[PDB]
Amino acid sequence: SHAVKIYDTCIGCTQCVRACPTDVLEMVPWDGCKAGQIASAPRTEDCVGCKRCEAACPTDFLSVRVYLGSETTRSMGLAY
Amino acid sequence: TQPMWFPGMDAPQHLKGELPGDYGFDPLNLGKEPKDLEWYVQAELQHGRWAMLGVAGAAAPEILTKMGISDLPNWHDAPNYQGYFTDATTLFWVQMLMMNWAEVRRWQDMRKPGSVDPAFSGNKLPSGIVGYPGGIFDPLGYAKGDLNKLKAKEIANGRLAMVAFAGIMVQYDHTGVGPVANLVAHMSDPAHNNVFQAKFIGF
Amino acid sequence: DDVNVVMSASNALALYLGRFVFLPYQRAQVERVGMPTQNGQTHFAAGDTRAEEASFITSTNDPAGFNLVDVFAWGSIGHAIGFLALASQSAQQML
Amino acid sequence: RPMWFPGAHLRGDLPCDYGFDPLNLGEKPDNLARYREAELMHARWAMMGVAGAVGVEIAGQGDWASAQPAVIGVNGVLVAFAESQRQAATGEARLYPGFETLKRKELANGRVAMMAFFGIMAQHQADPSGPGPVKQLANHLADPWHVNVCTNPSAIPWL
Amino acid sequence: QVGPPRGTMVKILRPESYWFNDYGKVISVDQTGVRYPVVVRFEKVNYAGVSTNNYALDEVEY
Amino acid sequence: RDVQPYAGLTPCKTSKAFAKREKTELKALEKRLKKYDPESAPALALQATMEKTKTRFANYGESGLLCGKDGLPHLIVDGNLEHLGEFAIPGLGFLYVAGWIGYAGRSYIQENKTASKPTEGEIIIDVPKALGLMFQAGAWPLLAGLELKNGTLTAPESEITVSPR
Ligand code: CLA
Ligand code: CLA
Ligand code: CLA
Ligand SMILES: CC(/C=C/C=C(C)/C=C/[C@@]12O[C@]1(C)C[C@@H](O)CC2(C)C)=C\C=C\C=C(C)\C=C\C=C(C)\C=C\[C@@]12O[C@]1(C)C[C@@H](O)CC2(C)C
Ligand SMILES: CC1=C(/C=C/C(C)=C/C=C/C(C)=C/C=C/C=C(C)/C=C/C=C(C)/C=C/C2=C(C)CCCC2(C)C)C(C)(C)CCC1
Ligand code: SF4
Ligand code: SF4
Repeated sequence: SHAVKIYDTCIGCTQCVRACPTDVLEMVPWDGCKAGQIASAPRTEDCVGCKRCEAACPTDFLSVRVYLGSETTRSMGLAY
Repeated sequence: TQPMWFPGMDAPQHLKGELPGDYGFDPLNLGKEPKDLEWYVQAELQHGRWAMLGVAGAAAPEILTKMGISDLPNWHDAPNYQGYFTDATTLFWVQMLMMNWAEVRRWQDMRKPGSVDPAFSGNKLPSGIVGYPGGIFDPLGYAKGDLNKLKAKEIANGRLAMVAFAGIMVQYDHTGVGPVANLVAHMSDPAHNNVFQAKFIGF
Repeated sequence: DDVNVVMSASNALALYLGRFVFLPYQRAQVERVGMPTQNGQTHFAAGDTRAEEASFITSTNDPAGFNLVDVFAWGSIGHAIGFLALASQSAQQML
Repeated sequence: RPMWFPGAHLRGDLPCDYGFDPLNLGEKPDNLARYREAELMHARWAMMGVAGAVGVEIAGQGDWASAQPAVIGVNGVLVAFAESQRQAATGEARLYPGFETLKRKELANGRVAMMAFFGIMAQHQADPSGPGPVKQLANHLADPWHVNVCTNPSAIPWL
Repeated sequence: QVGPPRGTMVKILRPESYWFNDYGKVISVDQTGVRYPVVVRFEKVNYAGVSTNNYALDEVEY
Repeated sequence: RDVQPYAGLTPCKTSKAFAKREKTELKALEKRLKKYDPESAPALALQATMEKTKTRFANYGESGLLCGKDGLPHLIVDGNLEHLGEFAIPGLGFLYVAGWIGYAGRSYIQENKTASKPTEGEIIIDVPKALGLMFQAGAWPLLAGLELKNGTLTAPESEITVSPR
């Protein structure tokens, strides 16, 4: 599957999570930002790689990054 | 508050007025800082003096030829004229050798009047305002009278002579005859020897 | 014999030149310029066993340590100079 | 302080210094020492070669290039030995084997000789190599207003 | 209070930032010991269209 | 003017191939003309075209052009004094005009950058100020020289955004 990494510049705006079409990302408590929450990618196996999270991340440069890797059935988004 | 080129409006801020010739004329704002302003005051001085000499030396062969007391050539073909002591290029290189020294010394004065004669070690230059050295440069040397008036007179005469020299350069470029010949032709038929008959026969 | 005199003399001359004139400079340069090193260590020190330095290159009774490799280098230079001289001379003679 | 024009890394210790460093090549102190010695050697060779060239040019008339043509070996070995010995020494003592104003005037006259030799090189290239530098000087002494550089059509374009 | 005061122009030092080597107004600095407390506002938008983001104290200069 | 041959190119005025070019074109014009009666407007238009061709070929002859084997003028752009009007003088005119355009643009962009909303004025051009800067850009070479000498032509390295590399 692909690799999704969350970096400490995340402000916890949740937009990456709300943008994910496969429920890869989730918000977890975190003291580093003001909002009090950082994203995470537990279900990385379900990442199709559409990079909607990167498009929806406001922080410059991006706090969420998707690195395309080994392609599985789920990553390829195949109904067959 | 000085006499102004455009009486209705007000002079620009960077033109103080004390300059010998400041009539507030700077529509395209080239003045700006005082530093390049000084580079311009000196440039205007040099252009005025050189063009006064230029107009006088481009007229004098013409006046002498037309009066018939010295059959000299026209200023434009003066370089083309043959009979000089040496080849055009030879005397040109000698000329630029002679001018390199004098003009670099003036540049040193432009940069620093104090910085700038070893030929006669007793002969020096009295200290003066930049662009107006005096001393040996004015053997007449009656500056005990009005000064700023005389400087303004030099500047305005220079400005006129430069306009005149550009005008005649264009006139030969459009008629190909001497400037005084152009002048007398305009006297002869004022309504039919003016600019409308200019044709640009040759550059 | 013209070729033999000019050639042998030239080669020996080059040898002597290497032995005394540029020998201190050459040895100073090989002191200043270390052995070739890859990633900060010599080829042999990095594992290139075939880059083991030879032993005959230091076995010399010369006061100035003019080893066999120095002899071969300067003899090559002398042979190059001599044959250049011969070749040029032949050009100037018959061409 | 004598200078290449009134009112303009360089110090008074360097002999015969006149502030002339537009390119600031001698800015670097290390390179400055090399440049000093470089000039020194250049002017020494230029004094000797000016003296040679005037002699050879005039020698049997002709030019310096005219009397120019295994022959290089003898000069090469001796000069290589002398140059290696000069190099191997230390700075500021490698010059004289065995006062200040004499160095000053030496270096000045040298710079004049270097410039003269460069002029010889340029004139020989520019001219068809017929007349030598001394012969060119004699021609200039004959009719300078009509044999100067601008009459030469090779130095300048447009004849 | 730490970091630049509000309203000052700070030069960005983050290499990856779109506004690297550019100047931006400080909106607020968070004093609760967060990693990137410095909120900097920018006249020009990045490729994402945003005009602001967060920086650390060593990622800004004034 | 009479120009010396250069780079194996004879002057167009004395070139037989140039005369052949003129002749050929004029004959083509005549052929085109022949089908029209002289009273009708195409006949006069074609005669005017023939006149224009003749005076063009004449002007190219007198203007010191060098023609080739093909018979068409060839430009000398190495800087030769006899052919400076080919490239140098129009080159100088272009450099002057293009620098005027660029300096008017630079002046307007720098002046509009001080506005409250610079990007709106970027598309809605302030025509009076624009024209003022345009006519001030007549002395572009001077003002550019001032900017170069004062160091304000070029922004310093630190202010410019660069890649992280
Ligand atoms: C020692 C310096 C020196 C001297 C005395 C000469 C002397 C001469 N040169 Mg040579 N020349 C020199 C340096 C020198 N040159 C240099 C450095 C170059 C390379 C740029 C040339 C390139 C050169 C060419 C291509 C030609 C000459 C020619 C000539 C002759 C006449 C024209 C002339 O001098 O203008 C040329 C002069 C220069 C370009 C000046 C160079 C700058 C010097 C080094 C400054 C110092 C000169 C001197 C000491 C100053 C006082 C002069 C005073 C005695 C009158 C004359 C014999 C011409 C000739 O004989 O054929 C027709 C010729 O065609 N020269
Ligand atoms: C019919 C004639 C003709 C036409 C239609 C064009 C059309 C064009 N030229 Mg060309 N050009 C021509 C003749 C022509 N040129 C001739 C005869 C020359 C010789 C001087 C040139 C030399 C030339 C250069 C060197 C350049 C152009 C460029 C351009 C383009 C933009 C020019 C401009 O003014 O933009 C508006 C002007 C600006 C935005 C200002 C930009 C800077 C300008 C182009 C030059 C000013 C800088 C200064 C003088 C230093 C020049 C350095 C140079 C010598 C290397 C445009 C496609 C430019 C281009 O497209 O390159 C990418 C360019 O760089 N032209
Ligand atoms: C303000 C005007 C302006 C100026 C001064 C420059 C200057 C420059 N540009 Mg830029 N450029 C401009 C406008 C300008 N450009 C515009 C409008 C475009 C979009 C088409 C570009 C697109 C562009 C590219 C793609 C490249 C450059 C490059 C360059 C450089 C090479 C020379 C050149 O212009 O050739 C290029 C010239 C052109 C592409 C012609 C376009 C210029 C037009 C004609 C100007 C339009 C504005 C005009 C003045 C009106 C506005 C003002 C008015 C309201 C008063 C130089 C730094 C090159 C570079 O980086 O070189 C190092 C390069 O690769 N430019
Ligand atoms: C002029 C010259 C070098 C000049 C260098 C200059 C001006 C550098 C100046 C600068 O660095 C400064 C100072 C300041 C910096 O900011 C800028 C610049 C401006 C860059 C060297 C001459 C160098 C001249 C030399 C070395 C002269 C050599 C003469 C020799 C060998 C004799 C040869 C002959 O005898 C033979 C071999 C065979 C015979 O047939 C022929 C003859 C001619 C008789
Ligand atoms: C005993 C002794 C001695 C002596 C010694 C000697 C003398 C030695 C020598 C040695 C030698 C004597 C050596 C040699 C060497 C040589 C060589 C090594 C060669 C080489 C060659 C080459 C390399 C070649 C090349 C070429 C060719 C092939 C052809 C072409 C051309 C050329 C030339 C390039 C003494 C007394 C001192 C001391 C004691 C001891
Ligand atoms: S990753 Fe970008 S979007 Fe997802 S939370 Fe952190 S900042 Fe908001
Ligand atoms: S890539 Fe598509 S799927 Fe993988 S995380 Fe970003 S948004 Fe969710």
